[PDB]
Amino acid sequence: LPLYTSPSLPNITLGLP
Amino acid sequence: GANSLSVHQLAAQGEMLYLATRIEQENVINHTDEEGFTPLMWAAAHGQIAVVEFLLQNGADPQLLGKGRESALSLACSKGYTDIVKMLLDCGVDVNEYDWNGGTPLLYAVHGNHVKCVKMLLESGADPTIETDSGYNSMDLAVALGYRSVQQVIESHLLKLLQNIK
Ligand SMILES: [Cl-]
Ligand code: NA
Ligand code: NA
Repeated sequence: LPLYTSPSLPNITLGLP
Repeated sequence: GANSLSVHQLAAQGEMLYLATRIEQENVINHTDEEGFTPLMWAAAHGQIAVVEFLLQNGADPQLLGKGRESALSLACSKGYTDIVKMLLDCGVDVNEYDWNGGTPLLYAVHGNHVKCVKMLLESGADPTIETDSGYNSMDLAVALGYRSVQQVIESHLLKLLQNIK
């Protein structure tokens, strides 16, 4: 079956969102 | 068929023979999905070395970007897929490619604590002074996250590059 893990880049920020 | 895998799935799952069949049947080697991703990006994101190699040998474009300006290189760097990063660099891609977050391949390699990728990127001209949207560069990230070996690699590179400090 298909993989549901679509390509993604993480959140790389520092400090508060 | 209705439940046949897409070209992106064939690449992500390492289904070399079926992928080879599909890209011969239709011009889909660079086909973009609903997020803008190519088969190469799916293969790179899933660490499928043989498929990345096969796609590049068959002329897949490693410079394309997804809707978030994701590149095969940044996807591989974020996951620490050193051999895939090497193949993409050997192709000729932009090592400082920005995405819509201001991320670059080096920033993702630093974030993931992937020292071999960091080394390789720097050797290929990755700029550790490029900043995220929030204004932090690769050095800043390596320090903030406590990734000391990564920090050392970056700092040693900068020391050699800078001509105002010996
Ligand atoms: Cl790899
Ligand atoms: Na090339
Ligand atoms: Na120097």
